[PDB]
Amino acid sequence: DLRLHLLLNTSVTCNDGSPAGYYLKESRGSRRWLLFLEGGWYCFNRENCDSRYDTMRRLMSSRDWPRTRTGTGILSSQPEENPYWWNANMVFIPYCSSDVWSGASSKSEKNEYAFMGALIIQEVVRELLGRGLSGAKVLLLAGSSAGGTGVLLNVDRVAEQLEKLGYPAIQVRGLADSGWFLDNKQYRHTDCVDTITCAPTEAIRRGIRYWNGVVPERCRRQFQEGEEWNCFFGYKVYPTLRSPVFVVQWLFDEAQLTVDNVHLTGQPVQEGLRLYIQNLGRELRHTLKDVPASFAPACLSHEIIIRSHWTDVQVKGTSLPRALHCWDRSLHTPLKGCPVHLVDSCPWPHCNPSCPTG
Ligand SMILES: *[C@@H]1O[C@H](CO)[C@@H](O)[C@H](O)[C@H]1NC(C)=O
Ligand SMILES: O=C(O)[C@@H]1CCN(c2ccccc2)C1
Repeated sequence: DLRLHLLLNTSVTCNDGSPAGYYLKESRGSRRWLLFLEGGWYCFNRENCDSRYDTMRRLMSSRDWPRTRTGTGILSSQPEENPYWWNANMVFIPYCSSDVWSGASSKSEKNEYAFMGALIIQEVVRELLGRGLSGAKVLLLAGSSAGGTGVLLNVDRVAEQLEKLGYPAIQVRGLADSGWFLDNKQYRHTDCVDTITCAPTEAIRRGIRYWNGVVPERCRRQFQEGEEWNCFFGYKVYPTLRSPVFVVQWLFDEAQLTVDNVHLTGQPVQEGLRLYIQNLGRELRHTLKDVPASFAPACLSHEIIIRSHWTDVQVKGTSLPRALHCWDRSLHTPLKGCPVHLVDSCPWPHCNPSCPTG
């Protein structure tokens, strides 16, 4: 249902220099726009992006992008699959910058790759205005995993872009899915080699210099020069944002456990690992105590909002599509039977019976 449009500005490129783009399915009756940021980890050094270019080149190049994409989950136009925003204008921005959407550089005779993730977002927004976005009432910038962190990094930058362009009426909002990470200690130590096993703290420290990534303004002014890597972590950057942001985060995100060098696959879970996993879930719940619009089930899973069965998980008897709807009403204090702060308290993966089974 979603049609590919490569960016008309040819200089806003993927990692290999091929043009970036976006998939679009218009809904001319609706004033609502969903711009989804794809995820897909990252690469924080040259001789490791090359490995990514060999087996994950679709995340670094638009050469072989399909002309058409199917909208799933919150990007679906069917009420059965998306009871929340099925009538909205759908935009899927493919992740081809490998920079957690923070780059604003350009490939040259001194850089192998281009990291323009932040420039991709603003250019898509720029080119969407002439295709109906100028009439929008709500622009919800959503994303999963790396895209979810990209939302936190870019939602204020999009709001200010629409304001400088002369669109004060467009309410820019954020939906950050599975991009709320902790810079915690690993369960077992590894050296930072390879993307999936490197500790979260050291991954971003290496990455942000390598991509020359940018961070939201007020967050940069708190941590200042050399410490902007702090702003890639939700519990640090979220208090500095001005746009309304809904946070969706599994309490036991598989990617968070991966960068922590945790592998729940074999029966014996010793008391040391049990303590680590329980403390991890406790710490994540604590970072969300002051996030008024949040959805955090106690599940071991990865991503939600573009999975076809995202309507099934419940926290305290409320599904995410309903929680997202109550969030809409809050922005039209607590509502009558329409909760927006939904954080599980039980301390072990799958203690919520509605957790995804597979
Ligand atoms: C295209 O995007 C690049 C990257 O930011 C920018 O420098 C350039 O001014 C843009 N060109 C046009 C015509 O918008
Ligand atoms: O699943 C993914 O896309 C990646 C897993 C680790 N990520 C991350 C870590 C720390 C800060 C921000 C992002 C994003």
